[PDB]
Amino acid sequence: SLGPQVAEGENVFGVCHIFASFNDTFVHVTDLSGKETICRVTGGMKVKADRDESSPYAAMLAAQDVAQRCKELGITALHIKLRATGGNRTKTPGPGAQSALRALARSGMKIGRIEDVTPIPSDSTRRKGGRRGRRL
Amino acid sequence: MRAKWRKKRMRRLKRKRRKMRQRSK
Amino acid sequence: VVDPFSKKDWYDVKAPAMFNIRNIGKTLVTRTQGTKIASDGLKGRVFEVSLADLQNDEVAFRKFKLITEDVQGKNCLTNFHGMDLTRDKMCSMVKKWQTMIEAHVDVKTTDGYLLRLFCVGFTKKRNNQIRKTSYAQHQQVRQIRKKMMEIMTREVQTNDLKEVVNKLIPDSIGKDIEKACQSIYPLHDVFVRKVKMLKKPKFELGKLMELHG
Amino acid sequence: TSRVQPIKLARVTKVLGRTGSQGQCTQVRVEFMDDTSRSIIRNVKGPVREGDVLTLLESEREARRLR
Amino acid sequence: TKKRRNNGRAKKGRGHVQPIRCTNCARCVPKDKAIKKFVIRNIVEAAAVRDISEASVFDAYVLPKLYVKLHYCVSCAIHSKVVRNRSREARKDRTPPPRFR
RNA sequence: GCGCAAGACGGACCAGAGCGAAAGCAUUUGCCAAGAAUGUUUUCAUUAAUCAAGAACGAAAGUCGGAGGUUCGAAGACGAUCAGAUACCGUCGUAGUUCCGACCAUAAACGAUGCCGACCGGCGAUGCGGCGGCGUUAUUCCCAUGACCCGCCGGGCAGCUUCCGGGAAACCAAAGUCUUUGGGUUCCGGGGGGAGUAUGGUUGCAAAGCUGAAACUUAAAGGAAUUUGGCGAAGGGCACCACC
RNA sequence: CCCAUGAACGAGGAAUUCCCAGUAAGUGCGGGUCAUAAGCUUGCGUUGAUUAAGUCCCUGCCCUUUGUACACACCGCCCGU
RNA sequence: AGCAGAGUGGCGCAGCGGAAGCGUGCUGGGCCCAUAACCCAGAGGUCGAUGGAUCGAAACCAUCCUCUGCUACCA
Ligand SMILES: [Zn+2]
Repeated sequence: SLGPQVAEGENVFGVCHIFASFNDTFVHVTDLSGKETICRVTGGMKVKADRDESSPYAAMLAAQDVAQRCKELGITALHIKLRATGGNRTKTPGPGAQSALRALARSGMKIGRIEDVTPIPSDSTRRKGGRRGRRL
Repeated sequence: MRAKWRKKRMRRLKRKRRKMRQRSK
Repeated sequence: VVDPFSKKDWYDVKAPAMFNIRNIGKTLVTRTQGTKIASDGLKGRVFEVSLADLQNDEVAFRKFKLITEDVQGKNCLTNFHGMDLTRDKMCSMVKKWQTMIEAHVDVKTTDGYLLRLFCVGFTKKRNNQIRKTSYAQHQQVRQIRKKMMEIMTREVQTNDLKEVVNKLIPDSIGKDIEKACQSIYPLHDVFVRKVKMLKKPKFELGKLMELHG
Repeated sequence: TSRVQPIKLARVTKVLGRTGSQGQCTQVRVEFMDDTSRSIIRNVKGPVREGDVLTLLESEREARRLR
Repeated sequence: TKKRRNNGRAKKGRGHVQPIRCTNCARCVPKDKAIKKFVIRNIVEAAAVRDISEASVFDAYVLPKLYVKLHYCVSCAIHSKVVRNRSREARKDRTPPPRFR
């Protein structure tokens, strides 16, 4: 918890993978390589209602919790790596990333380079469902 | 009914007629 | 229940000698205990860094991959592993009413670095062009692909690793292509998009000494 | 929770159209007093005026639509 | 009767095009029949731009965009109100709706 | 986050664009074979058009014998929804989906519009081949070539307007040149049901394919377009016999 | 009219009515029926508020476009064991 | 003939000290133009019986009765 780094002159970088879908949000922060984690909280950690766990407020609360964890641990700067569901399902990010980014910026956590890293397919396998789709 | 499923039940009637024709020999 | 993060020691990683900024960042690892050593745990690790935060105030949409091999004690040295382009710029190149030509060559340097390069070029709409088409025939596409093949093959086998990397810091291969290939069809958006490592030779420490000073 | 958010009070600048299923809510454009440069949109219940200052329990959310 | 001069699509001398899938649905739709939406939008629209720019390490930073292509079936396009029905004389208009903002 | 293994598919580029008799065809390179259009002061000289018998190709699904089975997923096992739900929804999952080899010959196989030939308004673009012409680029001179601009010629997919003309109208530059009725030629329909049904023949391992009635019953069944009402259709306004 | 008799009823389930200014509500007085005559109705006066200046979510209405196998007009028409 | 289970609203069932409920059936009302679904309310109870402990038992104590699980006419 104690380290010989310079606070005023420079800063410490990590990366944070924000995976947001239409069912859940994932605010995961690691080191610069991504091999070694820092803290991982999700939209199920803050709200116990299973209706809206991909809600913006749950993602906001999880982002404030992981920002407090990185502040008490000693991480000052973050590189945002945004992610959707990917694959053959969808490409639009979920309704938690917009609140999660603003909650990460509002807490005093400095933001470096932001990027969308989602799995894009070059015509992968068949999507779940019939030929006529899911009729509702 | 539409023509598709009326056609299908006609084919099933044809099938049953064919088996009773072959087993009624 | 005890906190596992009290047994973490911060490290430092250093870029190779072709980069002006030497310090890349800090990483942490569990404290060593018995059989598993912390030097082995930093053996396979890849960092995804950008060019504008590594060389100087250059373009900011080119990313490099760097892998460590050895640790000198709170100090790690890395070597080049691959090059890839930032997604938003790359999908901003692709638009409708134009054609794009791809190529791929397995070529290797003077040492045992077997590479795999990918180049993409986009057709230029002329300044006084009224036609919205800006299309090209298939044999022109084949000739442009052959010419880009010869250009990105020729500038590799006579060069070592350092000169190839210093060539990759600007888009000099792309400028040489769009100067060479504009006799057939003019191009406006030409860069090399991906460089891969397939085979790696034996690790001896002289290269890792002279590639960091 | 385990965190006491300090209460901030904000004054409106312009009233928008009335949102909600029955039209009982109203979109307003509030602005903060500790730094008079920030403008966000909040959902209010009840009649509001121009220059009417409102209390805010939280200052982090944004206004959603009628749904 | 014949509703349109074409068949609501762009197939004239082909007879077969490659089918694609919907985004809202999973319905197999031909490529020239589906409604296309090449949308351009930012990560942060108009409220978090000042919060990102005031908490950024770098000065004079451009904000990246989202470039995705949406493929819609006809029922999913009407139900999401992407396109709406028109009059018989106004059906023949082929220009896109004008943009202002 | 680092690699390994298997199988499927070729996004954005991708358009009322191209090729093919149709079904159909989208990573790179190499080999073989075929073809339309353009160009020609080249060659044979009527060798042509449509076609009973006969013959090739023919989506998906289905069948037989192998390999392989990643994803999806008829039947099936469940969880909810519901008065009921063996349905819409969700988790698994069998044949099949993939390739080889042998079968059947079926689609809204549609442009719901057979093939050849002639004539009959324009307009601006598109793909190919050819021709002419101010100019710019491949770094400043010349020539030809590729890349743009201005116009034409022939063929092809198309688009806009039209009291040419036609039709029941929707609409059509062909669905026109038709009572002022004849250019040549093949297939095919005489009110709606029974019915693509019974039987006979024939093909096939099977599923089934082709040919194909009658008895009886019926005064309507249909096509286009207009005016009302009704939409768990859309877009604007209103009401305390509506709500907040 | 007089004296006795002093029951249910402890703020009411599902649902539903009326109204926004001298208004709702409380409170009494006239007229109609009337030989005997108001718990109803029509008028009148006194006291006198809460909330809101909006919406199309419910129940419906007006206009335009579109769809229809409906026209005794969706409370319509229609398929099968 | 010998040991155990059950005895509770028309029917089946939960219960063991401070204390009559459930699913179902019946009747009535609302919702709708009306019916069916849906909602609400109620009637319907010697808790099989006897005497006792306990301030107080449907339950605790001893007995009998009714229907079942096992031995079976055991001289
Ligand atoms: Zn869909």
